[PDB]
Amino acid sequence: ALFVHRDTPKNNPETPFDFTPENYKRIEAIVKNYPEGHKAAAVLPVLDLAQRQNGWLPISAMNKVAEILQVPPMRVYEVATFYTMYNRKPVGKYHIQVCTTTPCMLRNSDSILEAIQKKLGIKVGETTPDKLFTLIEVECLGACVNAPMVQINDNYYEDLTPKDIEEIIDELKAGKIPKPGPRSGRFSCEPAGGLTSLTEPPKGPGFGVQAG
Amino acid sequence: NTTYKNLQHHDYSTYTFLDLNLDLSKFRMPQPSSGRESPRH
Amino acid sequence: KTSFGSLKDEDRIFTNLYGRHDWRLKGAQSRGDWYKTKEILLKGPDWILGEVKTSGLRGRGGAGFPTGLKWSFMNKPSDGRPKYLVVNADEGEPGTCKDREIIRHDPHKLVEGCLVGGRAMGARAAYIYIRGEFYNEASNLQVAIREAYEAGLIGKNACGSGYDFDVFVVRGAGAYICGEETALIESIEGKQGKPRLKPPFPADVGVFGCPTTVANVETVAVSPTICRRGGAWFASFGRERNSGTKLFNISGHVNNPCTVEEEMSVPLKELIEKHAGGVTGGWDNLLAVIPGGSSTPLIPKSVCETVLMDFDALIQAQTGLGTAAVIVMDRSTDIVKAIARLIEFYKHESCGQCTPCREGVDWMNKVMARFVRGDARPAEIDSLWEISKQIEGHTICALGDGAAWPVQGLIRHFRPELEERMQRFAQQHQ
Amino acid sequence: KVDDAKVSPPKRAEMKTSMESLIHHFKLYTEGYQVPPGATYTAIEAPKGEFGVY
Amino acid sequence: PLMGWASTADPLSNLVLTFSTKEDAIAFAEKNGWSYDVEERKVPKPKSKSYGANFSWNKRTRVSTK
Amino acid sequence: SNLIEVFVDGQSVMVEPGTTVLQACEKVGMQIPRFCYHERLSVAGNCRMCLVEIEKAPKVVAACAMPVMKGWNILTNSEKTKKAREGVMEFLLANHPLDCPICDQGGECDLQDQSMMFGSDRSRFLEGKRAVEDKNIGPLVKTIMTRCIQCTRCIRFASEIAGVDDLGTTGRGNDMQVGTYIEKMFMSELSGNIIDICPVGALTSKPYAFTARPWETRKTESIDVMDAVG
Amino acid sequence: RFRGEHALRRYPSGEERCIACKLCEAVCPAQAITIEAEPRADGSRRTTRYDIDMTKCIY
Ligand SMILES: Cc1cc2nc3c(=O)[nH]c(=O)nc-3n(C[C@H](O)[C@H](O)[C@H](O)COP(=O)(O)O)c2cc1C
Ligand code: SF4
Ligand code: SF4
Ligand code: SF4
Ligand code: SF4
Ligand code: SF4
Ligand code: FES
Ligand code: FES
Repeated sequence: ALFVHRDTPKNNPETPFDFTPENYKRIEAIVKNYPEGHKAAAVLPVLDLAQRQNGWLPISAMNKVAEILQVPPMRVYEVATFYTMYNRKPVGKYHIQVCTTTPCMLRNSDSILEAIQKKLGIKVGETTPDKLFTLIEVECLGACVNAPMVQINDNYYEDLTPKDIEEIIDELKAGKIPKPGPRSGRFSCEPAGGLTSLTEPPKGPGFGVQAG
Repeated sequence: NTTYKNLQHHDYSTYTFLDLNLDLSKFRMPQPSSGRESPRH
Repeated sequence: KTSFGSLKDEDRIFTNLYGRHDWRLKGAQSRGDWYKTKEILLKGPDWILGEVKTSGLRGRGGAGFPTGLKWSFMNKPSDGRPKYLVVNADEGEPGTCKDREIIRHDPHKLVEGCLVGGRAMGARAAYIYIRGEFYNEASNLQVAIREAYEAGLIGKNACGSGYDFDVFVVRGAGAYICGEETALIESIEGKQGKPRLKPPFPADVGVFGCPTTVANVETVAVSPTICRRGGAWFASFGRERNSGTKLFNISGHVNNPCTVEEEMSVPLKELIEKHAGGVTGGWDNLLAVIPGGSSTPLIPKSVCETVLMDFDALIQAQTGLGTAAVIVMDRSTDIVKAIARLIEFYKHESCGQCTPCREGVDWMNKVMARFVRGDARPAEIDSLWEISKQIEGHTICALGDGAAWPVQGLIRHFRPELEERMQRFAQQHQ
Repeated sequence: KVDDAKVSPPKRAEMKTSMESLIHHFKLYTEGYQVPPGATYTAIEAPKGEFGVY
Repeated sequence: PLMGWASTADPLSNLVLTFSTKEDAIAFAEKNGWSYDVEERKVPKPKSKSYGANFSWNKRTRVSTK
Repeated sequence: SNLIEVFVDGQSVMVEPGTTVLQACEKVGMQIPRFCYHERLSVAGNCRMCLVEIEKAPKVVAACAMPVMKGWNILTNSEKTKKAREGVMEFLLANHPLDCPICDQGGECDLQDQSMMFGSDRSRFLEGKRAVEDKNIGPLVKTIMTRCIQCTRCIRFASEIAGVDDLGTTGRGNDMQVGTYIEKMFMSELSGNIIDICPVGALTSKPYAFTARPWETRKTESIDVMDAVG
Repeated sequence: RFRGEHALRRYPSGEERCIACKLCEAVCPAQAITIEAEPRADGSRRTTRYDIDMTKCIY
């Protein structure tokens, strides 16, 4: 599934590219956070920084990181293609991930999936016939107490429903972001009832302590 | 208490994690080297 | 002795499940962080290990390790190689919602726990690995680190005593195998993310060649409270052998699925109905119940109505106890399709060291898809039992076993639905 | 034939589909199946008499 | 000269005499008559190897890809 | 003093610490079937073939990379030993294409010899077996990426001896490819010495490719020329 | 099942069915099969010298 080079345009290094020296100060901070003698531990956060700079990551960034961090570049390509954060097919801004595995399928995933499908038009895994909207489905993301979830770039959406699908994507295509918390009430992982957890405001060290 | 006492996270930008990592760059324990700077030194 | 677990307040361990007074070190000091901890830290390592082995804390993480024995294996003298405490802040086993809640609400008690762990067994610094999908709560932990460093209460010469200790938080990039024990370690080490062999233990070579240990967020978050709270009273919770307090993550076809805090032992019907909603339409409506999440065989109606929730009880009931993902499923869904989606998860996240998990998860993907469509004769399903007994314990990691167990539970309890499914599709093919 | 593909070569459908049949076919017709060491004799009642093979 | 085959004037080209020792080899060669050249037997020297030696904090064996 | 008692099926032998199960069995005369081990290369537990049973051991371990404690006893003919090897053999021969005629190592395979002497016969898995596109690693080494059993012996050889370090694994799970990511050719020293190391017929010789077959060639001692090492 | 002429087949609307895989030399008991292969001018493995010694064939 395109895991070899494929020297397309906006590729075939050196595609012209350069960082910010403020980001080089970040790189020096992360290498400061690691023990010397095993300097190659900075590959994942530095390469995450390269993704947060340039949306889908190209290859000249990886070649520059391999030049800086004194590693042979094939290890950098291994760590690049090994994960799903690091996408090399060209993507855009709104990176919709629909999470669906065990409770998310079991609580109407395909209603949400066909809602996204007939709202965006294009098929899953693909993108729109312009930029900035890439739709993929993914594995578990940790909203297991909720509906099958909608992840946009470092933001969650929980407890959805098809009318909320329509309203959220109306504001997204219009350029408005709602609160990235849950929906259908329950502002945390809550039982929606009348406080089935603790009721009294707790004390702490007033009751049981030891060796104080 | 009937109000979500988070939502100080609600205003996150892109560079917040790495900017915090740069903001805590000081008073560090030296993270000690062992001879070399890399195994392919 | 107690009546096999029935939790009541004023006697919990850790608070702030959802939306409490604030999120601040002021509120953490109101709840009870940083209370007289210097006398706990500055005392002696064997006393901490004795408090562990007296309270009977069980090693969490979905597996069931012994706590104090491993942390006493961590007692090599400090040579010219430091010692690391790797906090596994991940969530595997879909159904989980385990430590997302902790690291969103109460990070400062994890600071308590990692400091107690580093001073406890002789460590030097803690490296936290959080999953890459956790930007919000990881940055909340970052702001908590900035608070604790503006106060400066941990770091060089923490707690006013001569013992430096630092915590370095590293985010992930997305894999189930990052949530493992040793591919965790070599995701920290900047390699590609793949495990090591088990006969080199973390007691000799862990993080780069430092004798390290891997700790769960449940055990870290309980760990200072074990010492400072009631000793041999944490052993008085639930069953005496496996004693503890734990989350319970009830998702599935219930009214408002969520997570709760309880003790160790509980009847499962009391857990499902009397603490978190209840089964939509009736208790007898559901098709099946799975505890554990993904690493656990299934439980039918007549077993889930009565069996108390304990590790050895579930093991001799042929199941694991994972990270409290105790979910249900109604008869309106295709449970074979649910198992096949789990096998699709196993195919999407597995590495390629071991030949058998790779090849077996490929065979189980294609054959469980065929059982969703009901293709062959039941010689195929006993062949699936053959391969599922072939894989077990022939791996490096536990993902091969975790791919073995749901297929095993399916064969052990849901024979006739598969028989009728394959006969239906045989008569439709003809 | 016998129920052992390491003794007899398989037939055409297994040869054209299954992997283990082709591996057994190929090494059975290059090397032949390995035989444990032994100095045996048998004899049959051929119409000429005691036909012995040693 | 008709097929390009390798016609040889050699009876003694395809022989292979299978022995178990070296002294009996010398004895058979002196017994039947001809001369001979002798190679030794060069067993593999066992070397210490370990996965816990493949990993190290302060030694320069680093696979960096596993 | 560093003389460790292990029993091969009951028979005693003295073994240095750090040396594995396999060097003990090579000391007594046994071999264990193996792929990702090689006696003059690095050690990892990838290929899973070398599984073995110890008396009083409910956990079957890979005998390539085990530190040997004092006083073992090793079963090399037991029940679940052969069961585990036949299972793993049925696993390895599923994603391998029917190419044993057109393979160049047909006389000198390893899957073939171990599938005779240690494998099952009546296979399963009626439909599947994906295939992987190749790319030329150079002009001198013919490359088919399909027959790779992903044993990771070429990779560690490159990483520890060749130093070129352009040969890694991409992808995950089933979909793992071996070799080059950036389609760059491999022309360094000892690039011909990967046809002796690849235990299956994946990375084979380009100029030799289809001119002979191993069971028809008689061998003769010779000395290396155009060097000074021999 | 009678065994005479020792012919060769080719593909249905196609070229030479042989590969030069040499199993027929490996099983030919009088060694009448003489095969020296060459790959052709495109790369797919084929032959040069294919010889059935009919004076030696034992059918
Ligand atoms: C396949 C696999 C999955 C795992 N999943 C998790 C997980 O979801 N969460 C976690 O904290 N640890 C997970 N672990 C790691 C172990 O639970 C961890 O090494 C162990 O719990 C640490 O020791 P403890 O008993 O003191 O917690 C997993 C390990 C494996 C091999
Ligand atoms: S069992 Fe599979 S996922 Fe686990 S270490 Fe082996 S190859 Fe990787
Ligand atoms: S390497 Fe593969 S294709 Fe070649 S002979 Fe062996 S099993 Fe057959
Ligand atoms: S190319 Fe050969 S040596 Fe390299 S991993 Fe594949 S089978 Fe092993
Ligand atoms: S070499 Fe012989 S056995 Fe092989 S394909 Fe050609 S004719 Fe058939
Ligand atoms: S003797 Fe004739 S029939 Fe027999 S194997 Fe040789 S060519 Fe074929
Ligand atoms: S499965 Fe969707 S969040 Fe865990
Ligand atoms: S040789 Fe031990 S696993 Fe490959």
